[PDB]
Amino acid sequence: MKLYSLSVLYKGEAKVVLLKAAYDVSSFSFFQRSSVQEFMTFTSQLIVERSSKGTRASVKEQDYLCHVYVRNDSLAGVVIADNEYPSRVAFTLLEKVLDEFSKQVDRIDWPVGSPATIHYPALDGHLSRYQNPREADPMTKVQAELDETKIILHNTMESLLERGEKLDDLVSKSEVLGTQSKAFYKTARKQNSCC
Amino acid sequence: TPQKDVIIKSDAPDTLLLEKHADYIASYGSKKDDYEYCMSEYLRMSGIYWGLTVMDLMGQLHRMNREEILAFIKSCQHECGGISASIGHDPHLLYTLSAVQILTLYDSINVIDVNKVVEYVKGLQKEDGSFAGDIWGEIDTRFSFCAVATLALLGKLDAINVEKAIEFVLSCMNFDGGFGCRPGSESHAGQIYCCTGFLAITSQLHQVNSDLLGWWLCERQLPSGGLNGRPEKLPDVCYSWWVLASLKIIGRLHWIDREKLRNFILACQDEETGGFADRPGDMVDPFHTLFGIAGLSLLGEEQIKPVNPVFCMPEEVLQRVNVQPELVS
Amino acid sequence: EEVAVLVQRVVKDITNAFRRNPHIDEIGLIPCPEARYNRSPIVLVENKLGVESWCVKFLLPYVHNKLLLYRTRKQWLNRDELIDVTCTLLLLNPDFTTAWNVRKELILSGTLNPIKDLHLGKLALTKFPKSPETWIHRRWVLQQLIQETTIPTERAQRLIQEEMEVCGEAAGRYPSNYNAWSHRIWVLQHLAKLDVKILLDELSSTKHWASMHVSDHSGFHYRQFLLKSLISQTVSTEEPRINLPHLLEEEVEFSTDLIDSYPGHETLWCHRRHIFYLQHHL
Ligand SMILES: *C/C=C(\C)CC/C=C(\C)CC/C=C(\C)CCC=C(C)C
Ligand SMILES: *C/C=C(\C)CC/C=C(\C)CCC=C(C)C
Repeated sequence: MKLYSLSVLYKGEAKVVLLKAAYDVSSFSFFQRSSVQEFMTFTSQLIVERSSKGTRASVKEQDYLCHVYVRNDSLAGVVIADNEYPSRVAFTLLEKVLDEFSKQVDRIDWPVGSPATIHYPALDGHLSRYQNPREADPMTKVQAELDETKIILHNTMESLLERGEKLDDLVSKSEVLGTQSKAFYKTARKQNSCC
Repeated sequence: TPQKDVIIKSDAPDTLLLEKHADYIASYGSKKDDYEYCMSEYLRMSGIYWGLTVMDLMGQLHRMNREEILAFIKSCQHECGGISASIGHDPHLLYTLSAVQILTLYDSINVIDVNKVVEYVKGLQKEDGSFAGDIWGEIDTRFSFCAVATLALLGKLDAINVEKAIEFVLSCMNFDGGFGCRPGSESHAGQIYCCTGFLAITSQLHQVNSDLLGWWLCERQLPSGGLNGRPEKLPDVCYSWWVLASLKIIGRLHWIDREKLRNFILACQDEETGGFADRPGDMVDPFHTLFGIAGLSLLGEEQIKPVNPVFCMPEEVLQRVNVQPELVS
Repeated sequence: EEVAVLVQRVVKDITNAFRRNPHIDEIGLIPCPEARYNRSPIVLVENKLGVESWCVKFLLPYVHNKLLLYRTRKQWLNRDELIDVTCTLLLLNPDFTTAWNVRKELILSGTLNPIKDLHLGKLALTKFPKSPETWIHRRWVLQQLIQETTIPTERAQRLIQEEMEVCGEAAGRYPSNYNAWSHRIWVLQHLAKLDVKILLDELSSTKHWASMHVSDHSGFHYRQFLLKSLISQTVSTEEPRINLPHLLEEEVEFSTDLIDSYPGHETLWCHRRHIFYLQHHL
């Protein structure tokens, strides 16, 4: 039961913009925390780049689970959790943030938003509170009209890409990922245990 | 959220690449990588065993350097009789079994002082009938298996206290019907293999509830078709040996889902390099390559030699040494 | 090459890193393609110890081959040198059984202090939290701390509580860490002798951990072990008698409260299923 990433984006026509994000890379190994955080940023953006307006989806990876909510007004919000964390509570958190986000930040600052320009300090407050769902608020108003079970599932994040689109060419080309993060993906040194 | 399990893709392999597997094992270690060698040298002897057995199962054992390996094994025997994982390393019951298994495949157990091996194994049994890994006294049910498996291949089972050895293993049986490493341990498919293999050798399969244990083992199969070792664990191809071999011993192999498991194992192949990974799309290694092939052989793959569920060796090899434990009909 | 002195420098950098900072939490690997000029690959930030990846391909086989030469009596090493090499060797590959066995001989000869090995394994279990041989060696070290020659001694409970911490942290780094929980169980059997008090404290503290790791069957088995051991001991400290059917009904309630909250996890299903077996057999 862990929450890794929680960010609010804006899907423009040209590019996808990062507005505000909250992270919790405490569970990971110390010297890898820097790289991991960059991947969760690179992931969240890539999900929105393949997500249509007014749709909910849950991209699944090995031991990691991403949940995306792109509204009609192209205001995207992505939460990244583990396999244990329930999807229903994930989308519930995504909704209560995107509603309080338009309340504090105007809609004209969205297409030209930036993590240093947008004023929203309520992300770290929620990410740390929604860690244990047995301690989160019981918003039944949101969950009532939340799930139509139209949440599209993906076995990997390859399903979002094209037919001949290689994910490795999306990692080493990205400007979000650092030079040590690009290597960290290539020099992943695929896991060994149970030998 | 869905159950923790893999999803087999359509472009995933669905055809047995028997030739590319032979090439992978043959060209393994050919690259002069000092780092990888040192990292895995602590179990190199067992690594040889995995490599040779999977080649023999495909009838390509001749592609391996017989002489060079036989020299390596003779160098790995120590004064106490035990065989180490590699030259210089300390002797251990694990690699003692691996070495004997290799020598049996090559029909050359005389390269090693057989009498000393028996003495080494005998001197690992405790008063409670348990067995230690080495002289440092680590107790595990794996060592109870490695002991009798070694002695059986040498025709020296009666050397140890058989009655007391069986007494200890049965004390490791949990209420769910499974076995652990020690009394009071969590049931583990790998540990179950050792104990069921032990009781098969010591002719005590009547002490096993085939229905209860077989039920526990069939619960390892996931919707993908793959098998795991414990509840809510990702499917693994190596467990397609540990589980299946146990089932075949207790006579409950027919309960398993043949085709779905087969399609999982084949999906863990590498179309480019060859060999098996633990899951489809991961790095391959000789370890998972053997148990992938061995698993298919148990399922009835006709392109692969029939493998003995107890010793994990080609049946024709165990026919020559007259060591084939009676299983549950 | 220059690797002979570039590496021999590192084994001192690591040894000196421990003298400088006794309170080191974890060790880790730092992604680094090539060496930095006159900068040791051993990076000490805060309480963390970092090893740049460029040196690993050189550092390990040097130390690896050095121990083997010592083991085969092809090259002599000082007992101080022997401790230093085995230390850096096991931080890179704790599964190397022989290196652990060498340290066993040092401990048994009186050269090495057993506590130093506990702390060594503790650090190794941060990068390799599931390493079998590490847990195996730990049991031998602990067994030597009882053979020095009813409720166990105060120093024993200090060691036991220390074992509960490392088994817990190793269980948090890797999901369903069998070897970690198996060691935690082994401790309660030989170090604690199934002490009724410690069993309860372990049952209480780990109740929260289970709620945050519902798919961890190894952790829930530990719960089963604690309960199953309490039944064996009970045939103040006499209240668990009436609490014995109460703890079992508390556990099945706690499990049901999780299945209703987090459906799908067969561990929770298997856990309750195992609890039923305990209630039916009394
Ligand atoms: C992930 C799987 C692991 C870590 C191994 C599981 C298997 C176990 C615990 C049993 C080990 C059996 C041994 C060592 C006997 C030798 C092996 C064969 C004869 C196949
Ligand atoms: C589990 C780790 C593995 C399988 C890597 C080590 C493999 C070997 C050592 C086998 C090499 C020897 C031959 C191919 C004969």
